[PDB]
Amino acid sequence: AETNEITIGITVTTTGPAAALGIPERNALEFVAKEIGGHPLKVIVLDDGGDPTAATTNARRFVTESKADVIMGSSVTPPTVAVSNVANEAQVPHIALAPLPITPERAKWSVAMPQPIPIMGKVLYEHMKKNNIKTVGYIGYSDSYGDLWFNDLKKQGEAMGLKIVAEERFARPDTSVAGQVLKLVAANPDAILVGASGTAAALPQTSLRERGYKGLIYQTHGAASMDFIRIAGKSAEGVLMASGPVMDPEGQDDSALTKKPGLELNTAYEAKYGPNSRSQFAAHSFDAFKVLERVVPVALKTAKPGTQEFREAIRKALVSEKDIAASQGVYSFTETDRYGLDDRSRILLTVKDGKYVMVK
Ligand SMILES: O=C(O)/C=C/c1ccc(O)c(O)c1
Repeated sequence: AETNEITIGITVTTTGPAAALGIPERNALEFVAKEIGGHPLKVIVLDDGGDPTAATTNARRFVTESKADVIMGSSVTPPTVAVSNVANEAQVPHIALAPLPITPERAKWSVAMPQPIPIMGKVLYEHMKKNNIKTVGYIGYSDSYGDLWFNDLKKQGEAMGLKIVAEERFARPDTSVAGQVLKLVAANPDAILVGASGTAAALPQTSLRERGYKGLIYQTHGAASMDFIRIAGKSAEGVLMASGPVMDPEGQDDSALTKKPGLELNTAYEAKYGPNSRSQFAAHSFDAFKVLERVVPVALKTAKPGTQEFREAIRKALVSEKDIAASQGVYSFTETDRYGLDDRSRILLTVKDGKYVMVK
């Protein structure tokens, strides 16, 4: 088994609540390379509905039925963890499209495109300090994503002089967070960090304001699309939100390596879907292909697509190829840094009169 095409399996969430993340990821595939080194790319896209069991099945199908050289996904963290388990057992390179906890068992075959939590937390906690915030409450998912954030707030947050005074959790599918909001408003912190994503991110935003909270609200990069503003409406005003720089390529210097790729994606996306349809999420799948454009030609020098040797050559190329410019950042993976990002990979956003504005 050795082939002319390079086979890429993608599992993303295009049904259910997390479709707010996976649909732009799928849509961005219209604008990525169709061939690398003259080899056509065979891209198989499967929905997982956000479910780790479905993601596990899809990922294994890509290995066994499709003989994939690279697997990508998923849209949210629990199925992403599942994909990483399969990829590490099968020895297939995996580009994660949601943040996930890198452990030793996942590090060999997995890299991640979204900004790591600590890089995003740093920009949020610094703004807190600069705005005279001393006490902070947290509301987030009762799963690995909500844990990543809470654990960072506690470690980074306390170390630069923030006090956590309240912690509440909710489940992704929950339609109400009334109970949690009552306890947060009762604690009355200066600021609240919401550890959520997509549509669910807007539920604490609206409930907190409707319940009369008047402190600062901070949101994570999981919330970084126009849909958050659509859902939260006036309650989104003054929110502070971590995002990738693809949200504002126009505001970047021509010397930013992120600028040309951001403009390429946004011009394509917004030509089809309209002004200000850009998102954090479209950029991740687009950027995964930018990485492949760098690493696949290296692997082609020494190995045939469809072979374990090719999979191994991609794995080694991910670490040997430095400074891969993409829309969301400049990636330099190492054997221990599976995200490969630095300060060029984030900006801080606020919302003013219903639009995103960069906090300068
Ligand atoms: O819901 C989650 O599990 C996290 C989702 C998430 C968070 C940050 C990103 O950049 C992204 O594409 C997805």
